[PDB]
Amino acid sequence: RFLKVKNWETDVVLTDTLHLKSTLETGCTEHICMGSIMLPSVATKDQLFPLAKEFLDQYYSSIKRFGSKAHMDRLEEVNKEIESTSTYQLKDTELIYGAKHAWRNASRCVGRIQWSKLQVFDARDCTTAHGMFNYICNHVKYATNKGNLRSAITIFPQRTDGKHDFRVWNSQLIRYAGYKQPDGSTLGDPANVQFTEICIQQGWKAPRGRFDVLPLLLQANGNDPELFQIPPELVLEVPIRHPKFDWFKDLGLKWYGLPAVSNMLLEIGGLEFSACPFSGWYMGTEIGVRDYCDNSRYNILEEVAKKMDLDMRKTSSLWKDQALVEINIAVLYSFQSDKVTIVDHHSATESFIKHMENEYRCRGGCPADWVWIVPPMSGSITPVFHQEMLNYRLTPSFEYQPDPWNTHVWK
Ligand code: HEM
Ligand SMILES: CNCc1cncc(-c2cc(C)cc(N)n2)c1
Ligand SMILES: C[C@H](O)[C@H](O)[C@H]1CNc2nc(N)[nH]c(=O)c2N1
Ligand SMILES: [Zn+2]
Repeated sequence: RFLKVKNWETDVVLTDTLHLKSTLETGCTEHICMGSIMLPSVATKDQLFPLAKEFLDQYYSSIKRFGSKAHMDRLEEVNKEIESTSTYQLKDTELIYGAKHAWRNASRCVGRIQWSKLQVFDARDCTTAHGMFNYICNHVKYATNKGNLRSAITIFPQRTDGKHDFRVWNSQLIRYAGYKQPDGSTLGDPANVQFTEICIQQGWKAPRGRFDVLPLLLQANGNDPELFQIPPELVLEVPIRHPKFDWFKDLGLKWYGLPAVSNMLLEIGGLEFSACPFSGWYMGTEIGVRDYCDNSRYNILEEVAKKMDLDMRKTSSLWKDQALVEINIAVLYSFQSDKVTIVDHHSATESFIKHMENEYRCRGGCPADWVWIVPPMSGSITPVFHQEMLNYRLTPSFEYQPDPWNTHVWK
């Protein structure tokens, strides 16, 4: 009931009691484990006060004023507003606390050592998609900070009825376009081929190339979404060159500096923020391994093996592995030489072990998804591979949510 997690590289053990505060369900049962299932499984007023109370209790606990006068009054105050409105509004302080802890609780995030350094942009006074575009542009410019990337989150108005939803239809604020081809293949990013087509459906004029930044599709107050182009001076990009292979430039690769997830749902005190784009900085492997070498993404192991002079006939020549490493030395070196913040998977996973230590000490645990924390290359030479991790669902949290075009009642 007060479980132990072991590290099998250092023999360090830590005791988790934080999982006791866990509320939501994981997908696993006593007889089945779903730890590798990617996305395992209107809100009313009865359900809403426990969530408000549970959240307010931990917020007031956090400012070292649990159960004080200000707490019990805000408790009463929010209850009265859940009577009056069948919902309620967060204080600016509560919104920042909730957002920061939604990140802190993100068990799939290897970057949470930074969780308390999050810039929260309150966009709950937004009303149109144009306002969203403007808030998002300010977010992009801020979080980029000329390459000295700064983590940030912009929080659009909370869901009310359900048919009035603020949504960023993009899965990330900055993604490259994906166009299928007349010969059945794909240019750009195959992940975004549907979304690239939805933008064309809503009128986007596509410069059908590779690294064509997509336009924002922003839905405000449940209205049909509208297209907006992020001013290209706001989209910082890193040309990928290798520090050894001067044929790397001829590959002609580049990636954007700002990883900014825009399709998830922020839950705070039972309130649901359907549009809450949030950004940090990249870990090299996200670009160099997944974005570039996933079979259904850019799929570049092909050419990088070629220009390196590698035996590609035999599977066991590990030509794939060898070209994969050069690609990630190149992503890293390109970002570093440009002063664009990036972290390598060794430094990032070392910090997460350190972060885990701090969480178990001053918090009693750290929910963690091994399947997602372990980097997608060189897993066992990073320390998180050898670290047992308990996964559980704390709130405030970031949740997945349906793609908007599957759910939206158009017009
Ligand atoms: C500051 C530097 C950060 C680093 C190095 C980092 C690193 C990562 C990485 C590598 C992933 C895996 C993404 C994937 O494999 O698709 C991830 C997931 C995630 N990150 Fe962090 N991140 C950072 C900032 C943030 C911030 C600012 C937030 C929220 C405020 C956040 C919340 C999340 C969430 C919710 C996920 C899992 C959702 C998903 O992508 O499926 N991260 N992070
Ligand atoms: C399913 N996850 C989507 C995704 C794709 N690319 C990048 C990220 C990401 C997001 C953030 C905040 C930081 C980071 N270092 N990376 C998330
Ligand atoms: C099947 C498996 O759950 C799925 O491929 C997961 C594995 N671990 C991952 N880990 C990260 N960081 N990102 C991912 O997209 C995935 N995909
Ligand atoms: Zn399990």
